[PDB]
Amino acid sequence: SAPPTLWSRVTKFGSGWGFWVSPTVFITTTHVVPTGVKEFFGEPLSSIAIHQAGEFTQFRFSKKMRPDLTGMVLEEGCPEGTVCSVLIKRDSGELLPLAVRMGAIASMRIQGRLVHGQSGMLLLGTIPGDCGAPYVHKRGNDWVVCGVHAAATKSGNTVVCAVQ
Amino acid sequence: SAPPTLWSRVTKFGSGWGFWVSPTVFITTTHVVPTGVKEFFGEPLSSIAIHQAGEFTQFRFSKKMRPDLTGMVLEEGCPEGTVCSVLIKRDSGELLPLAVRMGAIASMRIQGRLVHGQSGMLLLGTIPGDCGAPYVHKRGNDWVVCGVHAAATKSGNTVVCAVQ
Ligand SMILES: CCOC(=O)CC[C@H](C[C@@H]1CCNC1=O)NC(=O)[C@@H](CC(=O)[C@@H](NC(=O)c1cc(C)on1)C(C)C)Cc1ccc(F)cc1
Ligand SMILES: CCOC(=O)CC[C@H](C[C@@H]1CCNC1=O)NC(=O)[C@@H](CC(=O)[C@@H](NC(=O)c1cc(C)on1)C(C)C)Cc1ccc(F)cc1
Repeated sequence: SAPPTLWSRVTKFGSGWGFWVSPTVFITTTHVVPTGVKEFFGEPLSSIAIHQAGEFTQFRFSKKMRPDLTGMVLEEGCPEGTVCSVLIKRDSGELLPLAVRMGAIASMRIQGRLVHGQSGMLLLGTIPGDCGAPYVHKRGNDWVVCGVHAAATKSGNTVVCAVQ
Repeated sequence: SAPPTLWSRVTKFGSGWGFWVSPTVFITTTHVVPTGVKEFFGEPLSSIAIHQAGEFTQFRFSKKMRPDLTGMVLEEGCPEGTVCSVLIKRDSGELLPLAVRMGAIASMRIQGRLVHGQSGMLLLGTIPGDCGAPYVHKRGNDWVVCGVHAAATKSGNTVVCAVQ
């Protein structure tokens, strides 16, 4: 089970969620980012370092936004067969950790866009507001984040996280 | 260390917090409850059974609001000497559990009103926005909630939870 502090990194953002990797680094999927705004979390966009590609968006703020957190390891996906937890927060406050057996890392075309992602099989599914939720796993003594929720098939049995 | 599901019961409400004891029962303190609203969590006030006893307020909703939750043990305070955790969330999303060594249950005047509460000694103090946070402890294998945060002395050393 993921520690409470790890869940506390999952933050409402735009039309979904994002995740604090460190006091200054926030990750989410590109579709949930709000547009037509001049600030994120009260910080002007010109003050934020941004890397956005393949449906993965990373922000690095110029001040400590979550000084309570330790910077954790972000990896580009995980080994095939890893069982990740998708840390889904629902608007009720429910915490819904979904177990996913991860498959291949690949570039895919989803609704006409290039996603650099990893597919996995859900072990009762994700919904539109869940985009941005982190995929995490425990390696030895440390938690690792390796993607953010981006898509699922119509049946709902398969999910895709964007990776960086 | 409280599990994530226990933290997920801590819910922003009014000027502070409240706590889901069960899918239908929500507790908070009287001073946190907002006036001039027509709804709580989308439910009209007239559809909720609201019980106020001194500084303790409980809502019983007529629909399942948190059907993910099991109903837990709500006790009228705890044994003297128990070290509780007060499950405080701060505005950033930071989790700030505070340890409190509990003292006596009593009827005490706080700002002119006789409150049924349990005092304790904090072991980085509490702030106005923390009212309604739950006082919890683990008894054997089960977590127990025994009050909600209501007050603190000017010095900050003594806290009071309202009990029912
Ligand atoms: C701002 C709008 O976007 C959002 O709402 C983000 C939240 C939802 C979450 C989905 C929503 C439902 N269940 C879920 O888990 N995501 C999407 O809708 C994505 C599309 C799908 O999930 C589709 N899946 C595939 O095409 C698909 C193909 C494969 C493989 O896996 N999924 C449909 C389920 C809509 C949006 C998207 C489009 C192009 C991309 F580059 C990347 C993403
Ligand atoms: C609208 C106000 O609502 C709120 O903000 C609720 C949150 C704060 C949290 C305090 C705020 C600061 N640090 C804290 O932890 N609570 C209070 O302010 C309470 C008053 C006190 O804390 C006072 N304490 C005592 O009198 C007192 C006596 C003993 C014993 O312990 N505390 C003062 C700290 C203001 C409000 C109250 C009044 C009459 C009652 F029936 C019962 C409660």
